[PDB]
Amino acid sequence: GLPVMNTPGSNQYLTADNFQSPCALPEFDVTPPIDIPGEVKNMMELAEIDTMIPFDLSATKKNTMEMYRVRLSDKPHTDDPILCLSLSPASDPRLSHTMLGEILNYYTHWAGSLKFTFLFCGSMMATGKLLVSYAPPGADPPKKRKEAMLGTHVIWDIGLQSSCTMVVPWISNTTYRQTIDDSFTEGGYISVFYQTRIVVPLSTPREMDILGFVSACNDFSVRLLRDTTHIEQKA
Amino acid sequence: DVVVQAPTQVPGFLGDSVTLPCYLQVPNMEVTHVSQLTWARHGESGSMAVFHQTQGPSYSESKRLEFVAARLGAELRNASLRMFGLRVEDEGNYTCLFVTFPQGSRSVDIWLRVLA
Amino acid sequence: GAQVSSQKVGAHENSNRAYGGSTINYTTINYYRDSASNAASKQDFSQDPSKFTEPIKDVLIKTAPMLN
Amino acid sequence: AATSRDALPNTEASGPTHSKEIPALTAVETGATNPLVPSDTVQTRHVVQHRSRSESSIESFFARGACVTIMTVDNPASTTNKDKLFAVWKITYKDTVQLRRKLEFFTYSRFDMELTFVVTANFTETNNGHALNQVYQIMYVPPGAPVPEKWDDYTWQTSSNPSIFYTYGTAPARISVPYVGISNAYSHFYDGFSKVPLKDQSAALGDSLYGAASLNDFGILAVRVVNDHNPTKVTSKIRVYLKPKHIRVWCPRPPRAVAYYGPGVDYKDGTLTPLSTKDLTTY
Amino acid sequence: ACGYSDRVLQLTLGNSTITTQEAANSVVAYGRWPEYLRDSEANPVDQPTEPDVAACRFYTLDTVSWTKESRGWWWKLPDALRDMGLFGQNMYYHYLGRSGYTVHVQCNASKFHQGALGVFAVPEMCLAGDSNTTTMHTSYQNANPGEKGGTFTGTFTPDNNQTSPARRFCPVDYLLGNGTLLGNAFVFPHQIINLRTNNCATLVLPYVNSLSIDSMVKHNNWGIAILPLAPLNFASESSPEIPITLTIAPMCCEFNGLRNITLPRLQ
Amino acid sequence: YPPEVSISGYDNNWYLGQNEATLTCDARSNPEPTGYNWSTTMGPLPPFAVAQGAQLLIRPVDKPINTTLICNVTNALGARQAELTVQVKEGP
Amino acid sequence: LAKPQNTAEVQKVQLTGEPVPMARCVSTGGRPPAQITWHSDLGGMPNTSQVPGFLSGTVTVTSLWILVPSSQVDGKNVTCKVEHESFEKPQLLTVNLTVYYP
Ligand SMILES: *[C@@H]1O[C@H](CO[C@@H]2O[C@@H](C)[C@@H](O)[C@@H](O)[C@@H]2O)[C@@H](O[C@@H]2O[C@H](CO)[C@@H](O[C@@H]3O[C@H](CO)[C@@H](O)[C@H](O[C@H]4O[C@H](CO)[C@@H](O)[C@H](O)[C@@H]4O)[C@@H]3O)[C@H](O)[C@H]2NC(C)=O)[C@H](O)[C@H]1NC(C)=O
Ligand SMILES: *[C@@H]1O[C@H](CO[C@@H]2O[C@@H](C)[C@@H](O)[C@@H](O)[C@@H]2O)[C@@H](O[C@@H]2O[C@H](CO)[C@@H](O[C@@H]3O[C@H](CO)[C@@H](O)[C@H](O)[C@@H]3O)[C@H](O)[C@H]2NC(C)=O)[C@H](O)[C@H]1NC(C)=O
Ligand SMILES: *[C@@H]1O[C@H](CO)[C@@H](O[C@@H]2O[C@H](CO)[C@@H](O[C@@H]3O[C@H](CO)[C@@H](O)[C@H](O)[C@@H]3O)[C@H](O)[C@H]2NC(C)=O)[C@H](O)[C@H]1NC(C)=O
Ligand SMILES: *[C@@H]1O[C@H](CO)[C@@H](O[C@@H]2O[C@H](CO)[C@@H](O[C@@H]3O[C@H](CO)[C@@H](O)[C@H](O)[C@@H]3O)[C@H](O)[C@H]2NC(C)=O)[C@H](O)[C@H]1NC(C)=O
Ligand SMILES: *[C@@H]1O[C@H](CO)[C@@H](O[C@@H]2O[C@H](CO)[C@@H](O)[C@H](O)[C@H]2NC(C)=O)[C@H](O)[C@H]1NC(C)=O
Ligand SMILES: *[C@@H]1O[C@H](CO)[C@@H](O[C@@H]2O[C@H](CO)[C@@H](O)[C@H](O)[C@H]2NC(C)=O)[C@H](O)[C@H]1NC(C)=O
Ligand SMILES: CCCCCCCCCCCCCCCC(=O)O
Ligand SMILES: *[C@@H]1O[C@H](CO)[C@@H](O)[C@H](O)[C@H]1NC(C)=O
Repeated sequence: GLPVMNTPGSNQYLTADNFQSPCALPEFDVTPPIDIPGEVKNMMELAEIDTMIPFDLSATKKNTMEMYRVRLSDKPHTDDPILCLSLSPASDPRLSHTMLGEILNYYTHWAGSLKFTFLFCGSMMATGKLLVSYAPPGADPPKKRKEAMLGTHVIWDIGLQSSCTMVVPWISNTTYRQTIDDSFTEGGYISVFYQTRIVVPLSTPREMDILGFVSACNDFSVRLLRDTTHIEQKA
Repeated sequence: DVVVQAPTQVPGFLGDSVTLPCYLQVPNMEVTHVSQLTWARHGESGSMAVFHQTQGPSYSESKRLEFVAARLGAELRNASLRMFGLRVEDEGNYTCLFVTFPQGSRSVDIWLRVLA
Repeated sequence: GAQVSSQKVGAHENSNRAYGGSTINYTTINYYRDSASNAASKQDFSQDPSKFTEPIKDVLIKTAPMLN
Repeated sequence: AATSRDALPNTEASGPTHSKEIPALTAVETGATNPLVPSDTVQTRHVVQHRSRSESSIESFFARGACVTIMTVDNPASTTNKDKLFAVWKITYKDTVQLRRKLEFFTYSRFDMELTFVVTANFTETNNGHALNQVYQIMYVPPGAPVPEKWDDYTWQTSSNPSIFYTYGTAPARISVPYVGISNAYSHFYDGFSKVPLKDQSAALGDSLYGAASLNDFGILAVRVVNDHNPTKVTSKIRVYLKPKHIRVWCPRPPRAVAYYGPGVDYKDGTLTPLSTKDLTTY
Repeated sequence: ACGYSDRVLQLTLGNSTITTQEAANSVVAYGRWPEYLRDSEANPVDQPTEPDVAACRFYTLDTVSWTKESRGWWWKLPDALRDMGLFGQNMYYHYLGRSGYTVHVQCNASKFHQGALGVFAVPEMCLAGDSNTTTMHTSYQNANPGEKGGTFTGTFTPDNNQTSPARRFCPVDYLLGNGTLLGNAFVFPHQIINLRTNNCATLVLPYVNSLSIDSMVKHNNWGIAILPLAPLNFASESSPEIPITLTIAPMCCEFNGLRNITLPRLQ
Repeated sequence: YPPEVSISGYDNNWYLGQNEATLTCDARSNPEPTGYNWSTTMGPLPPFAVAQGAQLLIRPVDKPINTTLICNVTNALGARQAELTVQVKEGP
Repeated sequence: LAKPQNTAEVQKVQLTGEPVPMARCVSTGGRPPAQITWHSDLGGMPNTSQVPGFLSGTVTVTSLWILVPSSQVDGKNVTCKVEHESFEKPQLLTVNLTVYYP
């Protein structure tokens, strides 16, 4: 026979291998495909779809429809935050269960730009300007508009175009970040502030909600496939 | 064997603060390297407080939780965690795990009974 | 009946008379009649996400008002 | 012609702007996501992009064997009151949760299936007696074929069912199967019933389970230790690993967010709180 | 120039027309307009019935009412249209059928009202049952409400009557009635009716299935789920109400396997 | 509560020419009683029985008498009373 | 859990024919709710009830001790026992019954 010599790896079984193997149903008459609408070619296509962020995970709002609603009101201008979130898309509790977060929990590494879009759901008569901010890491996390305003930000004017997008540009020391909370690959801080204040006329609701969405940009990628901690089977 | 050491129940005072004790017994016969330690609420899609050998601490809301003993650089044994301002919604079963090597990860459950 | 294809080289060894540079190819020969027996080629295509990101009947021009 | 391993688009340099072009403003009511890149809202430098999405192609996301079941069998003494245990498993990816959750990012799929079998054995009675190397028969019994009732009845003749005879201690067994669905794609979700209840018929006669159909009845695997009874009992386990290869998928879905509860989408009380507490203005 | 606008649309199918002056563009699910079954994908060989304008026209279902306590509503297709004119008759006279749809959800209010409805079209919208002792037990009758649809709830309530089980769905709102988080439902084709912005949602749905054609009476291809992402509010009233109306037109529907009419057990 | 009244001090063997025996009008009320009043079933107290506040002093008797005695106790809430027939004979 | 603290007063009673509340006990701000029992030489009929407390998850229990009032119980002792898993020991509160009568 041809002289051969077995190497390490022989007879394993590496679950990530990619070998041929004999067919248990030879000459099976396979049913052909039809053109089903909605084919996906790359999990990152799903990551580019906006999904809604559970921003308010307070003890009474978490795991209810209220977790998605960020409440605003027509109160006088303050420089204090409406919301504060860490740019850890697979591990901050507000981002990790969004479609982007749940796909990132099947990978070890992520890279690229992200975007947050906010939808104003008050009445048509309500107006206002808000400031949406991204502060890359390494300094005191912004708790006042004065600091948030020094980082990347969009000042949103509420009006007929109902929604506003802030892009979180890929700004990172490493070429990929970890999909766990990790200081070395930390991503920084997302926050929203009142720029002027919400104003309403009389006979109008003085409190209302905004909804936020996150999605990946076209430069976004992930790697090193891994199991997720988001499902388990006990016994 | 390396075994985690924690009370089965902890009271627990409304509007006060408590320390949840969680400690790693490690028979001086055998060696282990404990990388980090994680407190989690019961089934919260992930952690509430986590300390790391080198990277240090990290909290869900930083203003309300504090690792009592765990100290940066030192060999991690004492996961004891103090949380402030207990309210009713703070009652529950909390897991505390250590991430050792080469044993793996050992964890225990603490009932945090909050009472007034 | 060999299929020869090119590799996308990531880390390149210090070599351009054998490795790193002069396009490194690899070879595949299928051993079975059933195509289900084949390995995956991984030579896959991408597409525009528009059927999910912009499923609106009238074309979106981003510099313009979405509502007009 | 764009392949999964191609480099993503370069960042182009862009400067200051003052105009009626308004990329940042949009309206999500339309159902569209705003296609922005950083040069639409900040100044950018030129960057030659080398990263690619090669590892998140559908094929690569699924290119792994996942455990879908553990089958138990044994080979006891002939003097036992208890019957020799052979195993019967209805083929499915829903007895475990990890592969199931990944496939359920999609509504429909097509793939060839690679099955790999890891077999382990042990003694159970604190005895010193021994056993000789075991051979296992893994028989695929497709719907309609006679399921074995005894470890040694006639069905194990396998004249037509495919069987694998695996020898203990050798490389894990492995076979491939084509896309065998009776539809043009496997349905991960079927919003319907297998029976229409008719007015003119009893309710019992028209009843069926919600979400169930033979779309997914693939038959069973039947496994036995071929060796005759031995005086020292040995118990064995066959772990089955499924890798979907040559895969296409359609219609993306939000992933499972609360614990699985049976083979349908049902959920159980006490498991409905996936999110943890975090204050709105806390980083 | 002429004043054409995203917000102002007219839809005409068969003898029916819809107008809207506060639209937010419209969605074509997965970018695929409805179509008749191509010969290269065909499967039953009998000449199909294609009712065209007799069935491909706007049908309006019974109106529902949105209040501060509403948790959400759901309907299934073709089920919600089973009793609608010649579409319903063609569906029940044939073993097989396929159809796409234009779904138009209507809900107007005022510049002083607020609130936002997520309108989602879900392929194979399997819903969770009410039982913790049996799975996949919702009955055909309870799974198929017809045009009245069903509702979501904020609380899972297990049926404990094992003598005579209710056998119905118990669809929890933040779990999209199916065990997945509602915040991610936006990966399905959708629009949002946010009252300050728009008063309607329009979704054009292709026929979607793992087969070219199937039993409409056994199987719903699409679910429509409407949930309040932001609750209804108005001036400072404690109990505001505004109606929500659904109007749906089948598109490119075709049918095979003609016989006597199906007479289903629906109660 | 209104006064609960009884009269102690009497052992049936009172005789002619004995020494001054004195009965108490025990009453327990809340609040403490404000007024004590001594009278007989016949109207006015017999000469031999001189009232002393909450007590009745029973002098020596020359000739045998019967009177049933009434202690009318007034407290802040109402006024109640108790009865007692008392006999004085010769015997030994 | 949250450590409640507690009160008892006596409700002064006339001589009604009816069984009325003669003493009240109240453990405000309990988590879990406190257990209120009564002990005394003249046992009656305790009616217990509870409103939500202050901090979420707390409960304030208000038990009252109902009896058909009668002269001979005035000035007698009734003890409320508030038991809770946070106390050093079941905490005992004692009231001095009061009945007005002729
Ligand atoms: C903290 O953790 C404790 C520890 O037990 C364990 O963790 C729990 C979170 C839960 O996962 C347990 O299953 C696990 O073992 C929790 O306290 C336990 O809670 C369970 C379930 O709620 C209780 O079960 C009950 O046990 C009673 C006797 O001990 C029994 O009388 C009860 O029977 C009644 O209810 C059952 C359904 O549960 C029903 O079938 C019967 O017909 C009857 O109505 C019931 O079985 C245990 O008492 C608790 N275990 C211990 C060791 O104390 C605790 O809930 C959690 N902390 C908080 C704040 O929730
Ligand atoms: C003090 O009073 C007694 C009598 O005391 C008695 O009880 C009172 C509450 C009144 O109801 C009195 O009427 C009652 O008698 C005087 O002595 C009593 O006198 C009567 C006759 O007037 C006696 O009647 C008798 O009755 C008995 C049966 O009970 C017959 O056997 C007799 O034949 C005779 O009819 C009565 O017995 C007698 N009491 C005694 C204890 O002997 C008494 O006179 C008066 N004090 C004085 C001295 O004036
Ligand atoms: C793990 O570390 C924790 C935190 O350091 C230890 O808990 C607390 O440690 C302090 C100081 O040693 C103990 O207190 C000391 O005791 C008195 C009262 O007994 C106290 O008033 C002073 O603070 C004094 O210094 C305290 O008892 C202890 N708390 C608890 C709940 O145990 C803990 O002891 C360590 N655990 C192990 C297993 O080593
Ligand atoms: C319940 O409480 C009441 C008071 O509100 C108690 O009543 C008091 O009872 C005592 C004797 O038990 C009385 O004291 C005595 O007072 C006299 C003076 O009048 C004094 O000389 C004695 O040395 C003795 O102290 C007291 O007057 C009375 N209080 C009032 C205001 O009338 C009652 O005892 C208590 N009962 C129980 C069962 O605890
Ligand atoms: C305990 O006492 C409460 C309060 O007095 C009682 O609640 C009353 O219930 C009756 C009969 O059902 C009703 O007619 C009254 O309207 C209630 N009164 C009040 C003030 O709410 C209750 O009956 C008692 N409970 C038990 C178990 O005996
Ligand atoms: C009636 O209750 C009172 C309290 O209201 C009891 O008084 C306590 O008595 C003990 C000695 O017996 C003292 O050590 C305490 O200081 C007393 N408490 C107060 C507030 O003064 C009394 O013992 C009880 N008596 C009866 C008969 O039940
Ligand atoms: C001797 C080994 C024979 C192995 C036989 C394999 C039989 C076909 C199994 C089909 C697996 C289907 C996976 C997708 C199921 C679904 O539709 O939900
Ligand atoms: C008792 O004394 C009071 C006080 O003077 C008086 O008014 C009342 O009528 C008396 N009652 C009787 C029955 O003697």
